[PDB]
Amino acid sequence: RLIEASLYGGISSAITRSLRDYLLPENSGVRKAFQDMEAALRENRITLE
Amino acid sequence: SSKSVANIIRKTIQREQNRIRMLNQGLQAVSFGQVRGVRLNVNVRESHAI
Amino acid sequence: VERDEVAAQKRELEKQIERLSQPSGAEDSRMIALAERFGGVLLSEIYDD
Repeated sequence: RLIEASLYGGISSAITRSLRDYLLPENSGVRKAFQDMEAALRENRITLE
Repeated sequence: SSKSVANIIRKTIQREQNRIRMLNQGLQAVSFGQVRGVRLNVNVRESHAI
Repeated sequence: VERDEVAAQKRELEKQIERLSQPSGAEDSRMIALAERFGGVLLSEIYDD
């Protein structure tokens, strides 16, 4: 998308729609703590099912 | 719990805002016809701010 | 006996994984609160990048 938008020129519609998806990096720190803390419950629930 | 999570979220938000602000300065005073500058405007949604 | 020995290895592996989790993997049990209770920042977090 980046390359071809540059090739034809103009304000790309697709880039404009998903602006946050392109310009912001995804951060794992906020998440993995809670995945590990959540683990004991997840396993228990799956076992019960 | 609680406050510490809020602090890490706030610091991440602050760092992203600052980096964007740095990128933003490189684009000042670019002349394209009648356009004279470009910016990436970053804001925080209310429903999440509260 | 084989079951229990493998269980011991699995417990060690989870404990090792868990130490590397969050927020910037460290002795997270108390260190996060200790980091904010003074006007300071965790060194390992400064060297995250």
